[PDB]
Amino acid sequence: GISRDSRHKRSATGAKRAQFRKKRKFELGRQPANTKIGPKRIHSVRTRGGNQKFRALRVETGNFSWGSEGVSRKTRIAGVVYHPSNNELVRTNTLTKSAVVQIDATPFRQWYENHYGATLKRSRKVERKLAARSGAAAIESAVDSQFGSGRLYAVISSRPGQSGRCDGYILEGEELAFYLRRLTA
Amino acid sequence: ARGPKKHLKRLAAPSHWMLDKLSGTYAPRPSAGPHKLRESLPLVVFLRNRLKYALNGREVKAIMMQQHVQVDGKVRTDTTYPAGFMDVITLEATNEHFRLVYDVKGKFAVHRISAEEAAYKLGKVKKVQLGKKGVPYVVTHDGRTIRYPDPLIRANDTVKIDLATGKIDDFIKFDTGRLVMVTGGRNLGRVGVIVHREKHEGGFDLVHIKDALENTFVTRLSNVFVIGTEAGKPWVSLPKGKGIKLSISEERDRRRAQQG
Amino acid sequence: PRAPRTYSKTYSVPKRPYESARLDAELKLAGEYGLKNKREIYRIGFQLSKIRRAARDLLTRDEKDPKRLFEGNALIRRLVRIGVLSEDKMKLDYVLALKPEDFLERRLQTQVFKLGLARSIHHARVLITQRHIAVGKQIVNIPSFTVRLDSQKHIDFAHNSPYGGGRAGRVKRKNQGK
RNA sequence: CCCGUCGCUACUACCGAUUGAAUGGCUUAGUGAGGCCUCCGGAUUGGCGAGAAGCUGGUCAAACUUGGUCAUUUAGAGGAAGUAAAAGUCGUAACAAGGUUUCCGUAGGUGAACCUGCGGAAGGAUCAU
RNA sequence: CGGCACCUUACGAGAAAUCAAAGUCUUUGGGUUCUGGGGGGAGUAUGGUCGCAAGGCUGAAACUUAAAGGAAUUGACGGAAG
RNA sequence: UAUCUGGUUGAUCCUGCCAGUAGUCAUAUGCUUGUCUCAAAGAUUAAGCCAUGCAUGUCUAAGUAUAAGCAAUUUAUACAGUGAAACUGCGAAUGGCUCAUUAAAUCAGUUAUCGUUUAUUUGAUAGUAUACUUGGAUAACCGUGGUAAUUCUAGAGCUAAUACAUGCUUAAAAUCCCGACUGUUUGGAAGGGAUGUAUUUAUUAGAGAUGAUUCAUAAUAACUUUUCGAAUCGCAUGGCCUUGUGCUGGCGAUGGUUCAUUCAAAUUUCUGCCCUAUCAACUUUCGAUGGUAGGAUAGUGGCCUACCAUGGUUUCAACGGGUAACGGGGAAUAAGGGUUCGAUUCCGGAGAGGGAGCCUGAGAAACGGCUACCACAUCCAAGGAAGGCAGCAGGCGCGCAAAUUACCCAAUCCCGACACGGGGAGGUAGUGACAAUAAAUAACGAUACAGGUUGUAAUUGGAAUGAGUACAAUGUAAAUACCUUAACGAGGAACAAUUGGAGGGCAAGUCUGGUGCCAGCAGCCGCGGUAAUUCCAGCUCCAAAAGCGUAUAUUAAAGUUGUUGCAGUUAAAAAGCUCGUAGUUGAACCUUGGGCUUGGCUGCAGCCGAGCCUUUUUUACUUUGAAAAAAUUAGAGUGUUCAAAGCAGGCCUUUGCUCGAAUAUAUUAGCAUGGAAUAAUAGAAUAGGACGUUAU
RNA sequence: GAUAAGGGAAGUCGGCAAAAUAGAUCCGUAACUUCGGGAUAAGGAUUGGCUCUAAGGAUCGG
Ligand SMILES: CC[C@H]1CN2CCc3cc(OC)c(OC)cc3[C@@H]2C[C@@H]1C[C@H]1NCCc2cc(O)c(OC)cc21
Ligand SMILES: [Mg+2]
Ligand SMILES: [Mg+2]
Ligand SMILES: [Mg+2]
Ligand SMILES: [Mg+2]
Ligand SMILES: [Mg+2]
Ligand SMILES: [Mg+2]
Ligand SMILES: [Mg+2]
Ligand SMILES: [Mg+2]
Ligand SMILES: [Mg+2]
Ligand SMILES: [Mg+2]
Ligand SMILES: [Mg+2]
Ligand SMILES: [Mg+2]
Ligand SMILES: [Mg+2]
Ligand SMILES: [Mg+2]
Ligand SMILES: [Mg+2]
Ligand SMILES: [Mg+2]
Ligand SMILES: [Mg+2]
Ligand SMILES: [Mg+2]
Ligand SMILES: [Mg+2]
Ligand SMILES: [Mg+2]
Ligand SMILES: [Mg+2]
Ligand SMILES: [Mg+2]
Ligand SMILES: [Mg+2]
Ligand SMILES: [Mg+2]
Ligand SMILES: [Mg+2]
Ligand SMILES: [Mg+2]
Ligand SMILES: [Mg+2]
Ligand SMILES: [Mg+2]
Ligand SMILES: [Mg+2]
Ligand SMILES: [Mg+2]
Ligand SMILES: [Mg+2]
Ligand SMILES: [Mg+2]
Ligand SMILES: [Mg+2]
Ligand SMILES: [Mg+2]
Ligand SMILES: [Mg+2]
Ligand SMILES: [Mg+2]
Ligand SMILES: [Mg+2]
Ligand SMILES: [Mg+2]
Ligand SMILES: [Mg+2]
Ligand SMILES: [Mg+2]
Ligand SMILES: [Mg+2]
Ligand SMILES: [Mg+2]
Ligand SMILES: [Mg+2]
Ligand SMILES: [Mg+2]
Ligand SMILES: [Mg+2]
Ligand SMILES: [Mg+2]
Ligand SMILES: [Mg+2]
Ligand SMILES: [Mg+2]
Ligand SMILES: [Mg+2]
Ligand SMILES: [Mg+2]
Ligand SMILES: [Mg+2]
Ligand SMILES: [Mg+2]
Ligand SMILES: [Mg+2]
Ligand SMILES: [Mg+2]
Ligand SMILES: [Mg+2]
Ligand SMILES: [Mg+2]
Ligand SMILES: [Mg+2]
Ligand SMILES: [Mg+2]
Ligand SMILES: [Mg+2]
Ligand SMILES: [Mg+2]
Ligand SMILES: [Mg+2]
Ligand SMILES: [Mg+2]
Repeated sequence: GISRDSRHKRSATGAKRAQFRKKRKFELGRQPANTKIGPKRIHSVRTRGGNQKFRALRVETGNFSWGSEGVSRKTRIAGVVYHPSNNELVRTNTLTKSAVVQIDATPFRQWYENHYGATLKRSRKVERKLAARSGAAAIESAVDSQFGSGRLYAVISSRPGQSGRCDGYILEGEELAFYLRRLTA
Repeated sequence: ARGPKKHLKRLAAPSHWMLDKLSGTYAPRPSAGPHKLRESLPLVVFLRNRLKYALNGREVKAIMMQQHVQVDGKVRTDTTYPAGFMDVITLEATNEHFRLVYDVKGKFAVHRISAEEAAYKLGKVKKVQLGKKGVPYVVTHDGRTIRYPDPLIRANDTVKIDLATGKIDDFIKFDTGRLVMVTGGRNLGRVGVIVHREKHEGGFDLVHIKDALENTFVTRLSNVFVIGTEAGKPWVSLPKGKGIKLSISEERDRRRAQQG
Repeated sequence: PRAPRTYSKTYSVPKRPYESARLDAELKLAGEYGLKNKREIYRIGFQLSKIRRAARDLLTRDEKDPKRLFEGNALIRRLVRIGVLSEDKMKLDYVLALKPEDFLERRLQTQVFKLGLARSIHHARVLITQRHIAVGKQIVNIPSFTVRLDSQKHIDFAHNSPYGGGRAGRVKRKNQGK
């Protein structure tokens, strides 16, 4: 089937190589998962050595991290907004690594308000603890603005066709400014 | 081609087994085990070709299936078990203890040892690193894993294994002046002291060794095995010859005087 | 399969088949030593040619060379042991001076005839082939058996031979039994 | 001594209408088995799950038809050679100043060797006035 | 000093004719380009390329053959000289 | 043995080939063949086609036994011995065969994985926030069958697990987050969650290892169609009393997560392949070279996708074509240098009629596995079904060209649950003039003569022996043969040696008969036309000899391929003449001499090494070393009865002692290293030059 | 002026008449040659509708 051997290519000098041997099983490839967004559907793949891979054919949620705050939460994935490799993956909402997605902002807003008390009935000790956490509660404008829409920009870090996970981190800093420029154009 | 080989042609066997050409098509293929295939001695070879206790492979299996043969204080019933350097073989029925140490001719000597010395062994530290839960461990040359070693132990050191509990009695740091046996190359089996270690980053470090007869040779650090803290103080009994290499003319003179 | 077993030729034929000088020398040497054919002379010439080749190779090396000393002494020792080289000519220069008659002197057939056990060299060959001669306490029926110096004194009739104290042979037993 | 047409016999290779023929590899295009992945499907079968046939779209892709190309063999009316055989016919071109010195390049002519023009060479029949 | 040559000798070379290079080469090595490998078939056939053409350049094989050839010697012959 | 000889002419010296000559682990063939050891063998042509039989199976006390199997009553009424059938596990990916493909491919040497997977072996490693032990299937089995036909299987009724699917049992703390209440200068807190290990992210140690890492490892926040932290099996049965089926526990089977190790695998660095230019440009549509992101993979990588650049190789021979090309270790021949061969006993690769795709599994793109197509091909009741000898033996075909449808697991080893089973792997014999070793076919007297005290030529004797045949013993798994050995076994010792030759090369007739340019011979030169040294024969002789000849290939001879080492005025061959790029090749020159002390080795000298004093950048080359499979080669030792071989063996005779199984060679490339001649290379010229070690 | 099963020039002096081909884009293109051609040689693939995406400009403002 799909083969990863380099024998079928022509050499750096351009010479066509003769057929050396039949396709070997230790050089096979398989077909892309092409992970979509929908109710979770994962198929296992038996790989070399008896190990296991997971094709995420459909996923809804994922584990996304707020790097600055050091917090990770499971949240829904809304859709794919940008993909540096192929724009047809944005059009068809195909989740791969390094795909820019919109994630539900509610778990992070809930953590933020419960942790600091601001927005984007308590005891005296709780109010003092919040006052201690104050000053560090001011986040980037480009991140704060998104909470009004309830959806944060994130980039997929896992490989869904390899692990079955569609996980990522929340865009921040000049990387967020970079993809904002890409999106607005 | 499609999987592991299970046969060993007689001509392709290691030469230090000293197998004859015409006894058959095949040679004993050593099993997977503590020692590498090329640097091991299967118990069938030891019991039939060396000791001549067994007359054939059927007899070596009859011997071992009666629970007589022990390697490193444990009963082995695998006739092709890969015994190797510094391993102790015990046959308490004959009340014999052997240690597999190279002689100066490049072969595994039939080296009988006392019962007190058969209670331990030496192992060259291949690597020291941290296991799970941050527990340090040492890997010796025979694949042993000893946890919680002395924090002073590093690679190329020699540890003394209790061989009944598997623990470390004490160790020898690799340094100049240490007694050494060579375990590879054309200087295999020679014994001397380290004179100077010449380092080559990205390559192979070389060790200069001086014999007791003040002969100097160079060998790879990977072929260097520390066996004593200084000259004339080995931690194991050396085989006959003390790892001193004689020229062929000297050997001929010695044989002439020995035989008259 | 099993490892191959080594074998080699022990002679070499002359390059020029017809040469009166060589033919006459060969026939004279075969007649002197009671040889069956010319191949028994070719064999001696072949092994002397390779003894000479080895000595020449060592002689090109410097004196006191470890290889020249070791292999030269071994080759000299072997030739002295079989009696081809004299005890006062152990120099590896007299090895080159050796001749095929030196080797033919040391054959069992020649020594049997020269010890008086046979009337002629041709009687020696048939005595050997007919299992009458023993070296030490071992019967040798190979005429080309090269006699060693320590074996020179132990050449005699087999103890169970008609000529050496055994019973009478087939012919005598058939004659005296009728 | 010797050259070449011409005549007889035999062999080898060549050209040649026949859009000649046969065999093998590669390949465009078309058609395309089967497995694998995927998509639904839902015989029946356990307490929502398992799940067969089949279906959607892909993927690897054997194989066939046509065309192209490469490669190896082979027929052929006739044409034009070479060699061997014998020294058959015609002449006498070369070897002597071979009876017109011979040879080279080139170009005409001619049954054949060859002859002639132009320019060379001496390997000349002159190392010389 | 450079040329075009010539005469003598043969240290030397060569199969010899002869050669001051055709020497300093089995006592074999200053640098470098090209070409040949018995005689024919044959500078032919085929493919390519250049040319208006004539042709040039590159360039086989089958088959056939015991010599072909070089220099010199003696003789014989000459429509060569004395 | 570093060698030559015949043929051009009337004669000569050359060039030059033809011919002769020897070997072949080199094939075929002709003639011949007594013994011992050893032993190749359907590669070449057709990786062409195959009848038949066999070549892979496997059970221990320790996974599962209600055989309606056998056996005995025994410590046993849950079973208990042995043990078919089945389920489960493992193996079947090894081996064996062949050389079709394949020309930077394979392969060799040398590297790498800080770029991955790894059953198994061997070491370590898991107290993690209904339990006196959970379910329901299924086989074998019983009995109803369908088909002409297969190692096809269908309904129905049972029943098990180390099969399948689930599931609890536990230390002590401690830490983190949320936090009602509370203290009230920021502390205390009830109550909730989270802790092992795997997965996947993000963020922090990593200032123990490495030459080097984002390494090992740890931490924080979470995540997961939630990995596994034993619902298993055999033997012993012990200890404590709180004598309750109380609590505890000994040696093992099997299994399990992760790390290590081992057996491996997959990619991978550098250098190195034969002929061809009548192959000079190739690659890049539709991946060619690189960049970014992803997918896929066990993992790196244009491996694949999207986008973007326009790159990459080449006269230092790319690309194409040919190969009667698998590579190497090696083989033949060899003064040296070379030339030729390597299908084939070992290693690597590849394939199983041609392609392609997969399942299972740690491992296969497997073919004594499957699926499909193509080509062949088998049975058929015509509906269908089953195939793959380049495994062993055997057959056909092809051809110049190659053996038994034999015996066995006894050895060597391998596989399995395994002390027990299996193995055409392997061993044994059969055929076998492929090659190789040793080695018979006669020896000795007396007469008679010839002869110079003895060499024979004849007719006269008595000895000797194995070829063969055989008791027997040995050999062997059983045999055969060998080795030993009773009895038999030689005068024409018919127990009878052949193959080629006798002009030259080239050793050995100018004998006799036959033929008469015929028949024939003759590698070449030549012989044969009536005394043929050459044909056909007899005699005799010569050469090698159990072997000898012939054909073809190849090597030497061939200094007729020439680097060593040819030739080019006229024998073949200097381009018609200059220019000119690559290539090859290029003047001289830079620390020499002197002095002192000292080590070693050869017989006062000589030869090497030193150490001081005298103003004191890149290669190439060469030395040494490390690492470099065995077999083969050379070579040490060693009475296989000698030898080819083999790696044995030797000791006063051993309830054991004991030398061994050396050593060299490899050679380009890489690695490390000493030397600085020879040959390159760079530097300070618009000075942007060098030193200031502590200059400002 | 159309159509026609199966065959496909057997019809006829003769393929007369008719049929077949046909635009565009991309691929591919032989002999021969006066080197200009032959050439649209031959021979293949695609083409609708809809919803999108990308590229290709002008004038002002430093
Ligand atoms: C009413 C007009 C038609 C009627 N239809 C009926 C069907 C039919 C079918 C046919 O075959 C199926 C056919 O064959 C030709 C013709 C017809 C007639 C032809 C006629 C026009 C024609 N009349 C004769 C010539 C001519 C010239 C022109 O300039 C011109 O332009 C207006 C037209 C004409
Ligand atoms: Mg294999
Ligand atoms: Mg390293
Ligand atoms: Mg071709
Ligand atoms: Mg004339
Ligand atoms: Mg004339
Ligand atoms: Mg005239
Ligand atoms: Mg004339
Ligand atoms: Mg005229
Ligand atoms: Mg005129
Ligand atoms: Mg002159
Ligand atoms: Mg001159
Ligand atoms: Mg020629
Ligand atoms: Mg002539
Ligand atoms: Mg074959
Ligand atoms: Mg074979
Ligand atoms: Mg072949
Ligand atoms: Mg076949
Ligand atoms: Mg073949
Ligand atoms: Mg082929
Ligand atoms: Mg196994
Ligand atoms: Mg990548
Ligand atoms: Mg890339
Ligand atoms: Mg090439
Ligand atoms: Mg081939
Ligand atoms: Mg060979
Ligand atoms: Mg080869
Ligand atoms: Mg070859
Ligand atoms: Mg080979
Ligand atoms: Mg071989
Ligand atoms: Mg092989
Ligand atoms: Mg395969
Ligand atoms: Mg096969
Ligand atoms: Mg097939
Ligand atoms: Mg197989
Ligand atoms: Mg297959
Ligand atoms: Mg088969
Ligand atoms: Mg077969
Ligand atoms: Mg075959
Ligand atoms: Mg006979
Ligand atoms: Mg004859
Ligand atoms: Mg003669
Ligand atoms: Mg006569
Ligand atoms: Mg006559
Ligand atoms: Mg005769
Ligand atoms: Mg003949
Ligand atoms: Mg030759
Ligand atoms: Mg020549
Ligand atoms: Mg001429
Ligand atoms: Mg000429
Ligand atoms: Mg000229
Ligand atoms: Mg010039
Ligand atoms: Mg130069
Ligand atoms: Mg110079
Ligand atoms: Mg019709
Ligand atoms: Mg129709
Ligand atoms: Mg038609
Ligand atoms: Mg018609
Ligand atoms: Mg007609
Ligand atoms: Mg008609
Ligand atoms: Mg007509
Ligand atoms: Mg018309
Ligand atoms: Mg067209």
